[PDB]
Amino acid sequence: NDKLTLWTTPAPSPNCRLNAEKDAKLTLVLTKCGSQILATVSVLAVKGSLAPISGTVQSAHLIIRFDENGVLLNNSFLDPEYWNFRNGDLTEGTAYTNAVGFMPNLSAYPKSHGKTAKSNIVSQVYLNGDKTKPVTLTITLNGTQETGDTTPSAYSMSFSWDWSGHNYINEIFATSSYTFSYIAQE
Amino acid sequence: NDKLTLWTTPAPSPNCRLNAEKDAKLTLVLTKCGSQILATVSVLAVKGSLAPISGTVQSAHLIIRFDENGVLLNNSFLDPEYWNFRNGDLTEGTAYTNAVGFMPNLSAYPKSHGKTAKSNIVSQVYLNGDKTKPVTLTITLNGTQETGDTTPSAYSMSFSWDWSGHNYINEIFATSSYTFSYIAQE
Amino acid sequence: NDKLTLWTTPAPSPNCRLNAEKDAKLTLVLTKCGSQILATVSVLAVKGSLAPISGTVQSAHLIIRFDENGVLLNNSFLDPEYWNFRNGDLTEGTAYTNAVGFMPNLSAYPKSHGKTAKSNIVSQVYLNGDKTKPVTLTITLNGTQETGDTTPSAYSMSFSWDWSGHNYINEIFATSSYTFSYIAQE
Repeated sequence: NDKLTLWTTPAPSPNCRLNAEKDAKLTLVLTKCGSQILATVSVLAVKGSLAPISGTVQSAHLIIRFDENGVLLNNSFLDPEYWNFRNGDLTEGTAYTNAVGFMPNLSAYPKSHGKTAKSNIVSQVYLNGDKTKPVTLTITLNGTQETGDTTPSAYSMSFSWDWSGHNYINEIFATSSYTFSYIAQE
Repeated sequence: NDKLTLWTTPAPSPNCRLNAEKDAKLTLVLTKCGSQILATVSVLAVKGSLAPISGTVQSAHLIIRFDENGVLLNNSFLDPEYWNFRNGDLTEGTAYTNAVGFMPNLSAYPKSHGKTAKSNIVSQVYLNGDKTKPVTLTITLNGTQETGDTTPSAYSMSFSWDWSGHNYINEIFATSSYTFSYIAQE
Repeated sequence: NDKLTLWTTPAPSPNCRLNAEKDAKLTLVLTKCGSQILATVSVLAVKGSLAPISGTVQSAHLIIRFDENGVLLNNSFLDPEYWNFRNGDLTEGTAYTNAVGFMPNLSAYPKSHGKTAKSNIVSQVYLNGDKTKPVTLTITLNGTQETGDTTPSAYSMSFSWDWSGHNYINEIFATSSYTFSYIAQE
């Protein structure tokens, strides 16, 4: 919907940093179905060590941090330009000021409790949609674990892709789409 | 819902062609949750080479094609009789004329881009719901790839089940239920 | 939502019996999206043979039974105290009398047909959210299979976790969160 969908738009421009600024295209759509958020995620590297995959990396990580109002923190690895409520296949003209209804519930997934089993959704996605090339995806809710002397978030969602033990050298890091849901804050 | 649910009904009669006309029962329910469609799919072969599985087949495929209005194309492998909006545990008496809101988004999954990682959802389902008998399911959105000199679709959803490397000879091809979501066209 | 969400609350107290009374915390949220119910489930053992896992058990099972009105049967392995419609991060003050809209559809998943492939959703969850410790989860809808001379249910949902072949002795039985959907009765 419009106010019920917070997304990166369906076909985003490079909008996130896996290793270098805007080195990847993250497609993330959060659809509010009341108490739970229905999400679909996919990622594609466009430059750097993941395009194509080199021998120095066997995982990629992205941490999205939000303030108490569900707004992206200033030093976000996800570019804020096209992260907004939906309007057709694009986004609202003006930046949202509140998206708490899309945030991961703090009672279900307490802050810093990323080690807690429940705060993690773990599954396999596939490189280039190829069934013979599995990649483990671990989604952690409100795990954050602030990077020492930095600015703390109220909420966070982290994506961790791991292909340890596989030789995908020279393949472009691109994953199949994956669906998951989580309990909303309100 | 009624207009928010497009389905095969919950307990369909043979309604699709995996190899021969009406040789399988496809249960597919598309529930519209605004920007995303929540879906559940299951299939069961009722006759032919998949009931029971013989030695000449190690995969099964079904391609559903729709026109610009989200209506099934005339030569559909899915029988149109019970493919309609919901009414209780059955379908509306009259054939729908528009279901674009249930179609896979053309910006997220551009036509012919079935090779694109993002247009694919890949996971494992289980034969007869048995954890020891995995079957890989690859769902491709708007991949279509028109069969040469034929009639082109505006949208498509294809299901590909593969059990290469497994000996399921003499087992009936029937899968466990699987949930997935995708970005809607509107 | 409120009346569209039937849950255990997001951070429940010990509320279910895997082996002994209240030996586990089951977090189960059922969100109604019309024709389908979107669900997220997670479990954590707090005492007994699963906290930590001993050598006499390689699986855990929980069967939730409901009457014709979608109300928990009296001898429920799930404690009824905090199983109700949502109100913030808690539950309605008074016990619900009808939740048929959250029950698994009897046409899609006929009673006693738990052996039927379609009535089963099978996937892998991970112990302590650790990708190296898979646990198979089999969810069976309306399988029930009444325990001989007892009281029969109109609907049921059973969860079966199995780690046969793995040595998780001394690990606490706690799983990552998992999302699934099923066709609602109405």
